[PDB]
Amino acid sequence: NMASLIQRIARQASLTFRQPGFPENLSKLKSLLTQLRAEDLNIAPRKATLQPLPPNLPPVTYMHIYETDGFSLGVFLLKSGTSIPLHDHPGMHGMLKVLYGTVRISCMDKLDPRALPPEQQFEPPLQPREREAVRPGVLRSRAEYTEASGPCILTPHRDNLHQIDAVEGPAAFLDILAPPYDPDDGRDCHYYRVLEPVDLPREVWLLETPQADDFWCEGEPYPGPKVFP
Amino acid sequence: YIVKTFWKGSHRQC
Ligand SMILES: [Cl-]
Ligand SMILES: [Co+2]
Repeated sequence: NMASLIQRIARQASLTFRQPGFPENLSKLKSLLTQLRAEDLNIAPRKATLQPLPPNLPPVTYMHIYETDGFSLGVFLLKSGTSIPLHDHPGMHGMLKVLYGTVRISCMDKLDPRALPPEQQFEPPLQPREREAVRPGVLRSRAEYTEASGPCILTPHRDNLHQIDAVEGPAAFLDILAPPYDPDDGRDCHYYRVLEPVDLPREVWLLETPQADDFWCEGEPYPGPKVFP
Repeated sequence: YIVKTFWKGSHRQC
């Protein structure tokens, strides 16, 4: 009979991400994500431990639900006080929906490339190779989102960089990426720092940076209804 | 170690 909501989300993601028809399909996908709750995935909301995080445990974990050539579908689970650092989604669309907790999502884009003015100074100061590499960007928004918020969308050309901070305890979100990342095809995940020199939208300076030493994501089992071909 | 993932690209999973 009636398929599970997560199966319906996967089915609709496949139809949307395989052009006329795209906006209507994306709207339907957003409406399905709006209805999704953590209990529909058998994920109980996680609350703070109030203990420090030991060095051998990741700050973030990921449950994979499904992927096709057109999209990837899963859940990121952030522990208290953690962040997913600022990163891009080259050539991709993304849709996320908060399942529990509160996250602060900062949304940014790279701009067109203009060079850093010679006298510009930063705190902390930049090394010479960093001064050569910094590029202009725009900070478009920075707001808090909960399960009562709508889904958040990004596209290849707008809000393509985002940072996600767990606010006042653990949080989790469902994420759809379309197409998935593919490093062997020029679609990798790059990380950035926004720099403080010495009102939104507002121009910022962006520095591409390696994955942070204290950030990584481990898989954990997905407990909810399964998506079937 | 580095793993190619659908969901975080070339990811250092450690
Ligand atoms: Cl925690
Ligand atoms: Co992302």
